[PDB]
Amino acid sequence: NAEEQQYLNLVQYIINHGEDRPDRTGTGTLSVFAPSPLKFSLRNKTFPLLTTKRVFIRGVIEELLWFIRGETDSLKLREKNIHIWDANGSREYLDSIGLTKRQEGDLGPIYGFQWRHFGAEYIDCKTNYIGQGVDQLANIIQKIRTSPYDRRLILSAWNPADLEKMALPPCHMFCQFYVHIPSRPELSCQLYQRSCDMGLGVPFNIASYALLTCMIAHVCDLDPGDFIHVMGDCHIYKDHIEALQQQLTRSPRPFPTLSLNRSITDIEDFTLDDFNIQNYHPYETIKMKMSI
Amino acid sequence: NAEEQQYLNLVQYIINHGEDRPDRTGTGTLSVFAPSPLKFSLRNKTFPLLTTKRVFIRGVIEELLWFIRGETDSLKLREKNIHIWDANGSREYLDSIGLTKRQEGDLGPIYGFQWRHFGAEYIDCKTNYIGQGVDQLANIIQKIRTSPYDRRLILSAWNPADLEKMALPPCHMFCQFYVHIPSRPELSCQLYQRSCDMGLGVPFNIASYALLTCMIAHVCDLDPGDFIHVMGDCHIYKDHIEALQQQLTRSPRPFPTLSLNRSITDIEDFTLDDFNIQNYHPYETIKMKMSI
Ligand SMILES: C#CCN(Cc1ccc2[nH]c(N)nc(=O)c2c1)c1ccc(C(=O)N[C@H](CCC(=O)O)C(=O)O)cc1
Ligand SMILES: O=c1ccn([C@H]2C[C@H](O)[C@@H](COP(=O)(O)O)O2)c(=O)[nH]1
Ligand SMILES: O=c1ccn([C@H]2C[C@H](O)[C@@H](COP(=O)(O)O)O2)c(=O)[nH]1
Repeated sequence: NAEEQQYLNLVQYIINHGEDRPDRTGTGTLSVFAPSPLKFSLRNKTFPLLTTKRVFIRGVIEELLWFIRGETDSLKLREKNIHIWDANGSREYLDSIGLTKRQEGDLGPIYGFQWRHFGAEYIDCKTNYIGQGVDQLANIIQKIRTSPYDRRLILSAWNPADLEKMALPPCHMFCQFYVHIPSRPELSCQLYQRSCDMGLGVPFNIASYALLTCMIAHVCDLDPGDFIHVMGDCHIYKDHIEALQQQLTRSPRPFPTLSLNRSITDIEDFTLDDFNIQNYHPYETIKMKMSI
Repeated sequence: NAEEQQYLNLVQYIINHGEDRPDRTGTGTLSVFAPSPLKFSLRNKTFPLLTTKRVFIRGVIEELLWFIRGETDSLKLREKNIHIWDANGSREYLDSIGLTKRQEGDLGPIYGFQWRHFGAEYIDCKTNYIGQGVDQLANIIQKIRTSPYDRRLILSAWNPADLEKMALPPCHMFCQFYVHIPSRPELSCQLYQRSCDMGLGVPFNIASYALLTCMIAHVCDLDPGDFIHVMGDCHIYKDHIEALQQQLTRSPRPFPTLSLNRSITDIEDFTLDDFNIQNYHPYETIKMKMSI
């Protein structure tokens, strides 16, 4: 796209200029710190769903809703045919990180929970946290309506006071919304990702947050502006270096568009069905492994 | 410089592509959201202390130590003759924001307190919080000491659960550290600043974090790498426009240098005299009016 390309070039930079870092998850990876952020116009309904490799947008949409509901149980993504949180939730893994009395499938006070109940005291993923902690999302929405120029529209998942309790620390830790009014519309979003996995990570989150912006934009009666991905520890797994170059030689197809609704009116009232993506023409999928 | 010059461009870019916006503090501005982050090298003892305008380095130093100590009382900073917090702590401001039962000078759970006592239950800037909350700064130094390639070296002041109790929401909300070991050194730092005042702010913060970075690198035996300033709502106050083209025309003098200590080894044991800044050759100073 020149959008997705800009991303590809980064997939090459981290390769021809990456850094050999011994990885804690125990794996060989190349990495670059704080490279130049990736921008994606969200205009004309365009949705930045990378074409150079089938992205699991089905899990993306499903996981975002899981986030907004403030749910922290992987079992719920399992009940919907999504196993992206099975590992960091395996009874085995919980133990490795000391969470032994924590029941399986309970990811701790991750993303969503912080999004809607920040300060709230976490205690089991099956409890109802209505009224507890601070609801960033609701606030963000409320503000954008009230006074849209606010410079404090911050959605975060990074709670240092609740880290150990988490099955995995907030990877994409927070984002700041901004709305430029014409000379009203243009809801932009710049998020900060501390650790970025270009192969499976970045793409998924690009779409993940592009929707977020679209959803919140939609509900606030705004147009999505652009989306800029800011990354810190950007990295690539060696066991994929080759499975990235063949991709790099691939020509990026134009991004599809996203059509929200049929007057869905709540944000907390979105369903897999209320999201419509048209003209997605990606290349042949590639089984992406990883590490933990 | 081209370091400072890059900054200068950004200042003109805002003037040319800036957006007329109603400022909350009250007075008019021009803002650009998500501009390309400024990088500054700390390589070879260089210190990004802008030269096209005298910078309150002393203000900068005293305030960092103040931060580190986890102090939240402006009065302290006043006993040292700094007045940068006298406003947002004035009796008149506190009430405008509702903290009508807050004794003047009590900024609340801001930067410092969050850095060393995050989870802690703040209450009165004269109380002893020793061992309360999460001591991010301490945990960061430590992880860097043990496992330096940690993708989780985050220091943040943004606590959604405390924002109201604060005299002002964190501006330079957070930063992640990263260390590139050779074939060890390089302690680079990337901070996200939701609201950047290219006028006074940014410059002051480039120094503020440039030092924090050096300082920590110092106690970890590492050498600094570079500094990356990422910014959200980057802007300018009209009442300083004409006041900028004048500066936009000055030729940036090369940055001075920073040599820390005499083996100060803790980050908790620093003082003005431990900071020697060789070769700071800025142009005369420019009186700029804030905006509460
Ligand atoms: C960064 C930061 C923290 N801050 C705090 C802080 C608090 C409220 C604000 N409010 C507004 N409207 N804009 C700001 O940028 C701002 C900054 C100077 C004062 C304060 C901060 C100054 O006066 N700096 C001197 C000039 C005056 C002097 O010599 O004393 C300088 O030259 O640096 C930064 C710089
Ligand atoms: O949305 C996500 C979630 C996880 N990760 C990756 C980043 C790192 O490779 C590892 C997390 O590292 P630490 O939690 O140890 O910091 O998982 C991503 O890239 N994107
Ligand atoms: O280091 C700093 C401290 C904050 N400010 C400014 C930014 C805004 O001018 C104001 C904060 O705007 P609010 O989001 O608080 O309204 O304080 C800076 O630019 N730099």
